[PDB]
Amino acid sequence: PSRKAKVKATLGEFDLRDYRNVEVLKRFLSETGKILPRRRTGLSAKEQRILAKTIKRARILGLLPFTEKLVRK
Amino acid sequence: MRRYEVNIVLNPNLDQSQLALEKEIIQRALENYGARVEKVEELGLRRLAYPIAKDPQGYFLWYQVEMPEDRVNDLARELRIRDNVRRVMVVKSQEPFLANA
Amino acid sequence: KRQVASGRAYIHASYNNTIVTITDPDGNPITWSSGGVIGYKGSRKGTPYAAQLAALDAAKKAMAYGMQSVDVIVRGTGAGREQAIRALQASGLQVKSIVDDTPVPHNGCRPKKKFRKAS
Amino acid sequence: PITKEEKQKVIQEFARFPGDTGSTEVQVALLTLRINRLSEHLKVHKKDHHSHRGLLMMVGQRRRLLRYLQREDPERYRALIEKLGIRG
RNA sequence: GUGGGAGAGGGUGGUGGAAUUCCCGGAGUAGCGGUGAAAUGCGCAGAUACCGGGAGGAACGCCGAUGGCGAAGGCAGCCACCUGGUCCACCCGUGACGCUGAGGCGCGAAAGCGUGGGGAGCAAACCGGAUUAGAUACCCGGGUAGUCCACGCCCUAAACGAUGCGCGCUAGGUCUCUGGGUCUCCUGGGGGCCGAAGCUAACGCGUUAAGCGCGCCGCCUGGGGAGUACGGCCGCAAGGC
Ligand SMILES: NC[C@@H]1O[C@H](O[C@H]2[C@@H](O)[C@H](O[C@@H]3[C@@H](O)[C@H](N)C[C@H](N)[C@H]3O[C@H]3O[C@H](CO)[C@@H](O)[C@H](O)[C@H]3N)O[C@@H]2CO)[C@H](N)[C@@H](O)[C@@H]1O
Ligand SMILES: NC[C@@H]1O[C@H](O[C@H]2[C@@H](O)[C@H](O[C@@H]3[C@@H](O)[C@H](N)C[C@H](N)[C@H]3O[C@H]3O[C@H](CO)[C@@H](O)[C@H](O)[C@H]3N)O[C@@H]2CO)[C@H](N)[C@@H](O)[C@@H]1O
Ligand SMILES: [K+]
Ligand SMILES: [K+]
Ligand SMILES: [K+]
Ligand SMILES: [K+]
Ligand SMILES: [K+]
Ligand SMILES: [K+]
Ligand SMILES: [Mg+2]
Ligand SMILES: [Mg+2]
Ligand SMILES: [Mg+2]
Ligand SMILES: [Mg+2]
Ligand SMILES: [Mg+2]
Ligand SMILES: [Mg+2]
Ligand SMILES: [Mg+2]
Ligand SMILES: [Mg+2]
Ligand SMILES: [Mg+2]
Ligand SMILES: [Mg+2]
Ligand SMILES: [Mg+2]
Ligand SMILES: [Mg+2]
Ligand SMILES: [Mg+2]
Ligand SMILES: [Mg+2]
Ligand SMILES: [Mg+2]
Ligand SMILES: [Mg+2]
Ligand SMILES: [Mg+2]
Ligand SMILES: [Mg+2]
Ligand SMILES: [Mg+2]
Ligand SMILES: [Mg+2]
Ligand SMILES: [Mg+2]
Ligand SMILES: [Mg+2]
Ligand SMILES: [Mg+2]
Ligand SMILES: [Mg+2]
Ligand SMILES: [Mg+2]
Ligand SMILES: [Mg+2]
Ligand SMILES: [Mg+2]
Ligand SMILES: [Mg+2]
Ligand SMILES: [Mg+2]
Ligand SMILES: [Mg+2]
Ligand SMILES: [Mg+2]
Ligand SMILES: [Mg+2]
Ligand SMILES: [Mg+2]
Ligand SMILES: [Mg+2]
Ligand SMILES: [Mg+2]
Ligand SMILES: [Mg+2]
Ligand SMILES: [Mg+2]
Ligand SMILES: [Mg+2]
Ligand SMILES: [Mg+2]
Ligand SMILES: [Mg+2]
Ligand SMILES: [Mg+2]
Ligand SMILES: [Mg+2]
Ligand SMILES: [Mg+2]
Ligand SMILES: [Mg+2]
Ligand SMILES: [Mg+2]
Ligand SMILES: [Mg+2]
Ligand SMILES: [Mg+2]
Ligand SMILES: [Mg+2]
Ligand SMILES: [Mg+2]
Ligand SMILES: [Mg+2]
Ligand SMILES: [Mg+2]
Ligand SMILES: [Mg+2]
Repeated sequence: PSRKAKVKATLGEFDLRDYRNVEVLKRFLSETGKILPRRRTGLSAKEQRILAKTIKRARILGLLPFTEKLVRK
Repeated sequence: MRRYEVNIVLNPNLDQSQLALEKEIIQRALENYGARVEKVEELGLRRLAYPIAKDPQGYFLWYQVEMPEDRVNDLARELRIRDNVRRVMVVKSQEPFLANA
Repeated sequence: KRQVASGRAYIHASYNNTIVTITDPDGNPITWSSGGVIGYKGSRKGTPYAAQLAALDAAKKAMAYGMQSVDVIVRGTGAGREQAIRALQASGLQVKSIVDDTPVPHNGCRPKKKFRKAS
Repeated sequence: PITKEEKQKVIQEFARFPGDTGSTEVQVALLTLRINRLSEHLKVHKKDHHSHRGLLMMVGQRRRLLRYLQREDPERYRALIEKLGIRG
C-alpha cells in the first residue's frame, strides 16, 4: 500500500517540466533506475504524465540512469 | 520565429583552448542559422549517470535561443558534426509547470 | 598462480542449471564450477543441492588462489539461486555484498514460443 | 502553421463590413486558405491519409457554403469565386 | 471569430539506452544446453559462465491504468518540422446555410502477391531428436519464405459494444480523464460501475438505452445443399464482390 512516504509531500515547491534539475528528479526514481508509480510519487495523472517525459529527457542527456543494479537481496 | 533551448554535451577532457574553439564553432554555426541568443548557462563538467563515449563525466552547455523553426532540425545536424560534441538536444521552450504550490 | 585475495562471484542460475564463476576485480575469471562439474548430469543440475555443491566447489577452487573477500553478483531467476548464495555466504569466503544484475530487455527481441504471451 | 496575422489579413480582406467575422464569404475564404495549405502539404507526405480525411471534410464544407451563396445571391457567389479563383 | 486546454491522432528527418545474435581481444576449463525423463545439437579448431571493444537488425522496460487519441483499421523510447480532429470560456459574426445518404471516390489488422533492399531475434514449409499402438502433432535442436524498409497491388476478419448515423425527452448514486467558475461545490465534454420509471423470451439494458419518439440508410424471412454452381465486375496470382 506504500504507507512509508509520498514523494510529493516529501518535497517543496519545484518545477516538473525542468529536465536539468537532478537533485529533485532523482528522488522520483526508485532503488533501481525505474520511474516510480503513482502510489509512491503521490502525484496526479497530469503531473505524473509530465514528469515521465521530463525524466526521459534527463535520461537522454545523461543526467539520470536508464537502469541500475539492485543492492543486497 | 520560435523560442528554443539548445543542450550541448561535449568532451570534459578539453583544455581551455580547444574548448574555446568548440564554443567558437557553436556561436559561428548559430549565427549562420540566424539564432538570436536570449541567455546562456555554462554548467561545466558534471558526473553522468551512465558512461558516454567511454567517459564517466561530461561538459554541459545550455543556450536559450530564438530562431526560425524551418531550419532548427537543419541546425542540429551541424552541431552534431564535431567529434568533441557527444550530445545535442534541442527543445521547444515551455512555461514552467509548478507542483506542490 | 595469481594471489588475487579479493574478487567477484558471478552466479548464473536458471531452471535448468546453476553455474558459478569467480573472477578478479577486473572481471577476468579465475576458476568456475557448475552442476555439470560435479557428477550430476541430467535435470539434477537445476537443483538447490547441485547449486550448493557448485558454489562450494568454486569457492574451494578459489581458496587455492588464496582469495578471501568476494562480491556476489546474481543473474537469472532459477532454483538454487538463494541456495548458492547461502553456500558462498559461509564457505569461509567473506561475502562483501550481493547484487542482482539479471538482464532485462527494454523489449528488443521476440521471445521463443515457450516464453511468449509477452514481449 | 497559420499565424494570427494572416488570418486577420484574410478576414479583414473578405469581410462584408467592418467587424464582420462570420459571413459566408469570410468562411469560404478561410476554408480556401486552409485547403490550399493542406494540399500543398499533401503534395509531399502523400502517405498521410488521416489528414486527407480532414481535407475532404473541409472541401465538403466549402462546397456547401458556396452552394448556399449560389442559392441566395448569385452575384456575391460569382464575386467570391472570381476573387478566390475556385471551380477550376 | 477571439482567447485558452488535453491527447500513443497522422506524415518526414534525426536521435538514445537496455537486450539478443555475430565478430575481435583478454582471462579461463569440461562441459553447455534442453526435458516429465531424455536424445539430436554445440564444445579440445577451447564452448558455457566473466570483463573490454566493434558491427547490425528489430522492439521500445519502469512511467502504464479498470488511462488517452482516432471514423474504422489502429496508435506507445526521445527530439524537430509539416498536419488532422476535438473540448471549454466569451455571446462577437452569418442567418436554416440542416440530417441522412442508393451509386461513386477514398481509407482499411494479419496473412498473401510484384520489384528493389534488408535479414539480429522469431518462425509456415522443410531437416532432425523424443513421445506414442501410430504421431504426417503437442515437447526438444535446426531452418526457408515471411516477419523489417520503399514503391505498387490485394479489400479479407470473432473489421465486435456480435448494438448504423443525427436530434429531442425521461431519477439519481459513485469512480475516473479533461476544461471553466462564486474552486465544500457548481457547470461542460469523454471514459467505467450500481441502479428510478420503462423495456426485454430471458440474460440483461438503463442520460454512453437495448427506454419514449421523429428522419434517413443497410440488412433479415426455417436447417443442410452453400458463401457452392453459373453469369458479370474486379485481381499479376492467391482470390474478392
Ligand atoms: N501534434 C503532435 C503533438 O503536438 C503537441 O502540441 C499540439 C497541441 O498541444 C496544440 O493545440 C493547439 C493550440 O494552438 C491550442 N491548444 C488550440 C488549437 N486549436 C490547437 O490546434 C489544433 O487545431 C489545429 C487546426 O485548427 C491543428 O492544425 C492542430 O494540429 C491542433 N493541435 O497544437 C499542437 C499540434 O497539434 C505536442 N508538441 C506533442 O504532443 C506532439 O508533437
Ligand atoms: N527511425 C525513425 C522513424 O523512421 C520511420 O521510417 C524510417 C525507418 O522505418 C526506416 O529504416 C531505418 C533506416 O535507417 C535503415 N533501413 C535501418 C534503420 N535501423 C531504420 O531505423 C529504425 O529501424 C527500426 C524501425 O524500423 C527501429 O527499431 C530503429 O530504432 C531505427 N534505427 O528508414 C526510415 C527513414 O529513413 C519514420 N520516419 C518515423 O517513424 C520515425 O522518424
Ligand atoms: K557428450
Ligand atoms: K481503454
Ligand atoms: K479546477
Ligand atoms: K426482470
Ligand atoms: K454481465
Ligand atoms: K465491401
Ligand atoms: Mg559527434
Ligand atoms: Mg538441466
Ligand atoms: Mg458533419
Ligand atoms: Mg502522436
Ligand atoms: Mg573469443
Ligand atoms: Mg545449440
Ligand atoms: Mg547452432
Ligand atoms: Mg560432438
Ligand atoms: Mg587438445
Ligand atoms: Mg556467448
Ligand atoms: Mg559486448
Ligand atoms: Mg550481420
Ligand atoms: Mg504495462
Ligand atoms: Mg473510443
Ligand atoms: Mg448575437
Ligand atoms: Mg442580423
Ligand atoms: Mg455525413
Ligand atoms: Mg458508399
Ligand atoms: Mg489490408
Ligand atoms: Mg502485410
Ligand atoms: Mg514481399
Ligand atoms: Mg523480396
Ligand atoms: Mg530458433
Ligand atoms: Mg521450432
Ligand atoms: Mg518431426
Ligand atoms: Mg496412444
Ligand atoms: Mg518469394
Ligand atoms: Mg475494394
Ligand atoms: Mg471485442
Ligand atoms: Mg458498452
Ligand atoms: Mg467504444
Ligand atoms: Mg450508440
Ligand atoms: Mg450507415
Ligand atoms: Mg460497426
Ligand atoms: Mg454530423
Ligand atoms: Mg455527436
Ligand atoms: Mg458524464
Ligand atoms: Mg476507449
Ligand atoms: Mg445494471
Ligand atoms: Mg422495474
Ligand atoms: Mg434481475
Ligand atoms: Mg461509441
Ligand atoms: Mg438515443
Ligand atoms: Mg448479410
Ligand atoms: Mg449481405
Ligand atoms: Mg431451403
Ligand atoms: Mg450458408
Ligand atoms: Mg469465402
Ligand atoms: Mg465466377
Ligand atoms: Mg484477368
Ligand atoms: Mg491454394
Ligand atoms: Mg486454398
